Amino acid sequence: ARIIVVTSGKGGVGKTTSSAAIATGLAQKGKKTVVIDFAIGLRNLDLIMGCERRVVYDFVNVIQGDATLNQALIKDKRTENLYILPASQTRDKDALTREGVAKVLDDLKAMDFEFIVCDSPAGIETGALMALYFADEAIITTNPEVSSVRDSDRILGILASKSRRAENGEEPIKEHLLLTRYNPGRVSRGDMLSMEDVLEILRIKLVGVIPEDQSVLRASNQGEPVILDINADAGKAYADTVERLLGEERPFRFIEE
Amino acid sequence: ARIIVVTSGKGGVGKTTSSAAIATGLAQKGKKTVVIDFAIGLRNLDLIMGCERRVVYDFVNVIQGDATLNQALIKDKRTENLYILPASQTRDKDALTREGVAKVLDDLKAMDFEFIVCDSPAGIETGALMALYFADEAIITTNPEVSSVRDSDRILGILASKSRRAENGEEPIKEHLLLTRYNPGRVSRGDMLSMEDVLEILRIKLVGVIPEDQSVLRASNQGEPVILDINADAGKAYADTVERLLGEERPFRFIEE
Ligand SMILES: Nc1ncnc2c1ncn2[C@@H]1O[C@H](COP(=O)(O)OP(=O)(O)OP(=O)(O)O)[C@@H](O)[C@H]1O
Ligand SMILES: Nc1ncnc2c1ncn2[C@@H]1O[C@H](COP(=O)(O)OP(=O)(O)OP(=O)(O)O)[C@@H](O)[C@H]1O
Ligand SMILES: [Mg+2]
Ligand SMILES: [Mg+2]
Repeated sequence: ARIIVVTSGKGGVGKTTSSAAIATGLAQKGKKTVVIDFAIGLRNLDLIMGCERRVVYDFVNVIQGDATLNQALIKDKRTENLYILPASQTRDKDALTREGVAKVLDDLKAMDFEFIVCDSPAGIETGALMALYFADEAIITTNPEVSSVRDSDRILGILASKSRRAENGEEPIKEHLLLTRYNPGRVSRGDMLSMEDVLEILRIKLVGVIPEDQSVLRASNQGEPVILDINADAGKAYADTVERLLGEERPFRFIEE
Repeated sequence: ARIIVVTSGKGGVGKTTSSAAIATGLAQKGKKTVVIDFAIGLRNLDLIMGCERRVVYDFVNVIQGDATLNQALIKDKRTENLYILPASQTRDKDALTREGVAKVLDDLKAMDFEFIVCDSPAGIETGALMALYFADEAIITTNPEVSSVRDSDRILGILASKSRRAENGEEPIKEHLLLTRYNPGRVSRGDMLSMEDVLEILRIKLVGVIPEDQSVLRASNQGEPVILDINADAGKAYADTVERLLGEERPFRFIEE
């Protein structure tokens, strides 16, 4: 029911990190969840969730009738009710079609997935447009830096004009701001925008703030989404985010020096 | 004569940082240089070079006959023989055409530019393909992490199959590896791939290693390409890179802790 795109425009801000962590948190809360790699050509989700060697069929194979969801969905290694739909290594802009994508989303809804997390590619070309097109909600992943922040602002424009909902005048895509790689030291020395600074500029509700954290690269190398590291500030920050996404309120930690 | 694309596939590895720095180093060595923003419509090069307020016309305006190069080219603020061709804020995948782009490149060659540095968008969709299509050389911008490194490998495949040169069997695009955000501490603790590790995997000649450096965000905020900061390891690393690009050999510093 809740299709959430993880987007940014700006490259390398942490979309996939966030997609893996958030999808895992949701599933840990009992919500049946699939996280989908929309980053066709340059797949990465399966590496981050550490299910690489179980990749048999992909998003494109399914669209193209070469495999069913049942064949393509990978059951997560660590967390119940979590599934992964990996991206094709093929490059082919049209490979993902609106019609195909739409059908996949209908089919997953039909498997009673509560949450469908869509890991977007960078940019605002067709790759990222596809990823957000059918979104109900959007997580704008933003580093507290001018460029990330500008690109995020632009992404908002696109959310409000080139999504299905914005083209058919339905309720607009719900917008969540997720600040990532927040370095409070750097912020007090005036090189990064404060949480507040960014909020003034973007003007959407903050869903999370993920501290800059050495545990994230470690999580990646292990193929273990950081949230599974219970001692990691970044992990806790993601658990908090998942709480906010589910209606609970939580104070924002790891934002002070 | 030397058209060099700065590419990566992987988002946020530092293509624009590198483009600005390298383009500036070349011009500083007396080589007439233009650096072009291919990242339409998430433009960023003009921010990094700090010429934002002088943006009048862009890459698309020129293609579309709405302006000439002379009207669109921005003369750099600090460095002689350096010019900037900013990207359009418009979003339109076709906005840049092969025919248009090709013509622009011919015209710049005609203004006797020795170096044409092309700042690529992330990904391997049409944005990045356009950026590398007419390349003579390619700077593969890579963070010493598994994903960056994988995507860089993939970029190489694309360089050797979907560039003009690879489609007409001309001399292949010359491949330069540029390791960025190299954190020697992290590397010795086994979280980042050593310079050597990456070299085994990518297998192209190293042109530079840019240390992780707080000066880079400072450079960006200032709009002063980091190479102009003479006290910055990152800047020195870029000056070294420019030396290597021009045939000189230099040992790789800031790689040890
Ligand atoms: N909280 C954090 N602390 C430290 N490093 C982080 C954090 N979040 C992300 N990173 C780093 O940022 C880089 C990009 O992460 P990730 O691949 O998730 O970003 P992305 O936006 O999905 O990238 P792309 O644009 O290629 O899709 C990685 O090097 C990751 O380690
Ligand atoms: N040597 C470095 N030290 C510290 N930070 C760096 C370094 N190089 C790049 N960065 C940081 O990495 C992030 C991305 O930089 P940049 O925008 O130049 O990369 P990019 O590949 O052009 O991104 P995109 O994929 O959006 O085009 C920025 O936060 C920048 O400050
Ligand atoms: Mg990603
Ligand atoms: Mg860039």
